[PDB]
Amino acid sequence: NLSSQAKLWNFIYGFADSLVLKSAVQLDLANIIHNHGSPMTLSELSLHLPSQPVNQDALYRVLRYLVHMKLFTKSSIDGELRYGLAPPAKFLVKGWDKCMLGAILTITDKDFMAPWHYLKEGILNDSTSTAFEKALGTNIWDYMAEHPEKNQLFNEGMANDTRLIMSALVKECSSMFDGITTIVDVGGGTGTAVRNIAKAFPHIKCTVYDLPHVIIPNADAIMMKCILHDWDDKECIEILKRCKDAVPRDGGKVIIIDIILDVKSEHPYTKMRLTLDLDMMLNTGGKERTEEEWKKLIHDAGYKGYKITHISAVQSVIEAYPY
Amino acid sequence: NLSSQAKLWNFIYGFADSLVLKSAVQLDLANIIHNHGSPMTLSELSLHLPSQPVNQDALYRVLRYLVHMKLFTKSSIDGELRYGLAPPAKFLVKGWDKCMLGAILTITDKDFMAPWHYLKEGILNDSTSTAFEKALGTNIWDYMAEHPEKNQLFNEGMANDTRLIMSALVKECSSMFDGITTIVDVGGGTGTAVRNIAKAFPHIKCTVYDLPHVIIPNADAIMMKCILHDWDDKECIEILKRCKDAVPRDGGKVIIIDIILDVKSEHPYTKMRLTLDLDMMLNTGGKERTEEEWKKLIHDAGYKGYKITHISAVQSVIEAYPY
Ligand SMILES: [K+]
Repeated sequence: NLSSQAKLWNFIYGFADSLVLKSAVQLDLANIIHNHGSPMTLSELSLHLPSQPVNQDALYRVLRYLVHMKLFTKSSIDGELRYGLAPPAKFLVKGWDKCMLGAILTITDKDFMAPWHYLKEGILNDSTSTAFEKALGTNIWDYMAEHPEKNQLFNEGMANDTRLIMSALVKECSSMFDGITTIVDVGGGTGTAVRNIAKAFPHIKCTVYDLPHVIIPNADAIMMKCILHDWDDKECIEILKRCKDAVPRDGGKVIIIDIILDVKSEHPYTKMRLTLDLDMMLNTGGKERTEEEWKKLIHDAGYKGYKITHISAVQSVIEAYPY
Repeated sequence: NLSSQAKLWNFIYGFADSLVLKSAVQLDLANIIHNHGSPMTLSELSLHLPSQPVNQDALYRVLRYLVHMKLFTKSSIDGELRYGLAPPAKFLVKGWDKCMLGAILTITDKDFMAPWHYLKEGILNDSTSTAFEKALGTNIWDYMAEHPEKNQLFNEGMANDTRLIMSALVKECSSMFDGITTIVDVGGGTGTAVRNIAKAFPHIKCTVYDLPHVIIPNADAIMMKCILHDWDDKECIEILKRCKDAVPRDGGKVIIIDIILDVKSEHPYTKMRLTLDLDMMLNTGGKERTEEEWKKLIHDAGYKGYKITHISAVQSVIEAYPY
């Protein structure tokens, strides 16, 4: 009756998955194999590696792990053992929008895992520093500046997540813009994000309004893409109150894009949605809300109701109705 | 069709499981709740914590994660939200042989996870240092000396694993000693381990023989408990050849206790067995062998055959037959 003990053992070693995968991305194993067009032997794979000579044995023991994770395949072809890609590894190949290689390099950076070791000090009072600041002795801004590459990759990461979010929005939720002729994108900075809407719906005038902050505009609809999960309840309701007055009684609305935590859910992203919240707490200081918490914010903002639409992304869409 | 992408996302964040669990052990959440005898509210649990005041919100968000991991329970009792222990958390309670709290504190120590960030340099040649030495700038011996507590816990850990191994051995595999009247425990140091055999089978004379090493004896059977996974093939076969000559043609045998890697296995410990091998490679420099590799060692030692017995432990038992 030891499946119980095994769950826990596997939870203890959950980091081994992260870090084996990290090495596979670092060594770019999946691309190399796909770019090869045919499954590669140990020595063939070895010779494609950045530096030489390679420790075949270490490479073999890591492959065995990747293969057991079911990300890579091991197959006997002729008298040779050849390694291919199991289906999940398509996200380990370059040259398509869902490539996760950057995400991986970022998330599994030793320094970016570091703050997760201060979960206990997050809970016990010592302090006002973020777990990040406690583990690295600087704030992220500073950190990113002193690590411009990590920063560049990180920005490209965020830019790419916005394309994917925006794209699922216009494609999956286009009906949400029916009747709309103007939209204000709050926190849309440059306007790259809203531009997806202007492009898909040329009949809609898209305005960006960033909020002053320390280091309104009228429309049929207001949009907030991943804004609110940064603001606490006070700010969220105020902004949500400004938005009410900015959109028309007759049909106006606010479209919110953010994670909806639902722990009682069997959706595959449930776990990751939870993880993003602890990550929020460790780094930014925001949180991800449950539907009940969204309900209450909206209710406390004087709104009539809301409708949640699920999309092919971590985040969800909340159409919040002011009148 | 995104279960594929979710596996990978969950693999990326596999470390979050390790580190949330780490905080739960650090805060000793499970014991406290069990010692309370009844499920506790946030504030009740908070007041039992080492230092004060506690960040209720951080504690709540970590609990939610633990509860989603199905280690803890969340239940509404009266008008209060109360947290209990899901079955896997029994291993998070003190006072029984299978308590895993020490294991957890050890394995999830930031410094002991550190070497897993050097998997890529394990593969690429720079160097002769262990991943451990590369991440901490010292060897373990030194390290342990400068961290006597971590060392004490670690030793107690190894001592406890030997009790459990030995105990499963005499209880599950007692028939393996039938007919045996003498046994030599190679690498049994003090003799604590073999003493389990002397105690269970008083009719057996138990000798310890440690091997000289830098910083034989005759018996019906020889025993090697977790010796061989440290020696490479050369040494393994030599030792296995000495053992042949030390035990009788008529029934003599060598009993090996060590992990048998079997990647094509649905046994719950398969993953962890793999993980222990990468851990070996990162720290000690040994490896864990597949049955085929054991077969070949034994075959190359001139043995007739072997029999594998599975026991309730990570390791397995190989009776290797010399004649
Ligand atoms: K780490």
